[PDB]
Amino acid sequence: VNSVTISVEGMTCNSCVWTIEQQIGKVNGVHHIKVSLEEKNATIIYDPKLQTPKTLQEAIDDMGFDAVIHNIEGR
Amino acid sequence: PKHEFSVDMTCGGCAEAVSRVLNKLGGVKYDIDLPNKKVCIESEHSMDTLLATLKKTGKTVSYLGLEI
Ligand SMILES: [Cu+2]
Ligand SMILES: [Cu+2]
Ligand SMILES: [Pt+2]
Ligand SMILES: [Pt+2]
Repeated sequence: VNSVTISVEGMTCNSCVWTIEQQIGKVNGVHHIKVSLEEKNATIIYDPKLQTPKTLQEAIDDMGFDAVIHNIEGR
Repeated sequence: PKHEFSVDMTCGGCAEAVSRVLNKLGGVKYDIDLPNKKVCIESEHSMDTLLATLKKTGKTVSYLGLEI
């Protein structure tokens, strides 16, 4: 499993993080997601034969938050 | 045509997401009331797609009818 860091503009309060967190977590292949208001991003651990940094990016973008890929990490 | 939806909007950031999914569907002119948790869309798009657009927010939406 790999790790992507998508930066996210437009998170203001916790309802925002929660919303983003609780539905991108429902997504399959997503092992783990942790969204941060402070540096305004999400970190996702994920099963790579299920999702790609672009599929996860687009999932967030379709929610009305502007998501752009910052860091891919893996082996 | 002026349809009217209920969208649970907690924060101001929640309301910014509604105007984005709307702006990307295009061909709408909207006004989002954050206190009253309501959206009105004037659009030739079908009620069913305008509905479908607004639940991409993750927020529970619902159709109240027309104004118009
Ligand atoms: Cu918020
Ligand atoms: Cu919000
Ligand atoms: Pt808030
Ligand atoms: Pt109106």
